Amino acid sequence: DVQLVESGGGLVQPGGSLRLSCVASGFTFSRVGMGWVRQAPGKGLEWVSDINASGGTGYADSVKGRFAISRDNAKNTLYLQMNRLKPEDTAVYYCAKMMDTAMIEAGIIKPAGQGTQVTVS
Repeated sequence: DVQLVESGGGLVQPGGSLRLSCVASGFTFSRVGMGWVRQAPGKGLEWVSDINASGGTGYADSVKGRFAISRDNAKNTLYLQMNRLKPEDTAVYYCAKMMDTAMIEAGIIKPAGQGTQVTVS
């Protein structure tokens, strides 16, 4: 099977915390740069965070210092630790290969997975 499968969303209060996961299947995970994007109501898809195969990371300006991306290669799993959550973070979050993120933002392709919903209210 070839899939990206997100879980871990939920409904938290402002200031709260969630950890999202994505389990990847169908390819050698450790050598691929992975990331997260999100889609807020009425908006397009937008980058959240990247982690390259070497463990270098990047974050959208609006989440820096609050979110932390990590990966467990032995479990084919990507994580996004969300702390200090804000109402503006409400969105469906999706996992992607890093090389797919710009095409997803542009609407050229869609996320592979069904995503997971985060509501901050």
